[PDB]
Amino acid sequence: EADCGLRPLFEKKSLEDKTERELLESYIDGRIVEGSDAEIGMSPWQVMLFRKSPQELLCGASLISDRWVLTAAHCLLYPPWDKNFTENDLLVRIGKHSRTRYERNIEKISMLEKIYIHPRYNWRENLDRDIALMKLKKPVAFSDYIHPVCLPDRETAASLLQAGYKGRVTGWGNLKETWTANVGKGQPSVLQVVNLPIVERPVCKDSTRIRITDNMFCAGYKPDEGKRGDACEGDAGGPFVMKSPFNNRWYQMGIVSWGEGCDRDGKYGFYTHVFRLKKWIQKVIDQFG
Repeated sequence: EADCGLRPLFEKKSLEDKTERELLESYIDGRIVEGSDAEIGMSPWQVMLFRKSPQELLCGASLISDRWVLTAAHCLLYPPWDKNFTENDLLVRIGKHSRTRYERNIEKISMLEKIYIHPRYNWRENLDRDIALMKLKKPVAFSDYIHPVCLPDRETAASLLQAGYKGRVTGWGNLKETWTANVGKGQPSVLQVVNLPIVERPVCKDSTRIRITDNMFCAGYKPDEGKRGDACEGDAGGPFVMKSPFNNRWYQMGIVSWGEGCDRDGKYGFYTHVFRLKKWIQKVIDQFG
């Protein structure tokens, strides 16, 4: 993807968003509250996986080219919950900021041609290879609000995905909505952004009963600080992104995965490691586009 990861309303316009410098510096402020309303056009690869009937937000996703959308497999297929969505059940909504308003002349609604789930996706013993691709029926036109994210290459994967570096999750709080014990305050009105540090793998593992496979990584703050920046702000299947200081581009390093730990503890988010599964992603795009 030639133009990926450069945002029309930011990089292309010589503007920076309110916290990208903090990401690039790996800076963790002493402040408590990290989550906030996203700025317009800040995440133009953001996608809503929407149910046709009844009309509801199912999951998040990301735009990786004019015909391809990336998401988590469990958003589409989870047999223990009698979950199996077919192409005809779903729509994708691209270019959105408002959670609920139809954003006429800004958002685009696309139909699905075909769903592809990782052949080695596992839900039986534990969740693993939690990744899926969706091919759109028609190419989406890019705009100021609609633009694809980059996927990492080998060297970008190794240099960016390190403990203590900071990434970013954006979404409409679908993870919290799915997994919350109690609906306190509702879902957010507007796309949300939170920056989160990558966590050391042994620290992740000791925090949870859920198995952290090698195809997963984790991000978030130590329970110690009373921080109100939370992974739950993202949507299952949505993007975890990092900006490269090498080429100024945004790369999707992770996919928001299983959210069972979005009760209380201040707990780490789990993400599918995108580069580890890239051989499959690239094969599908290259062969079945």
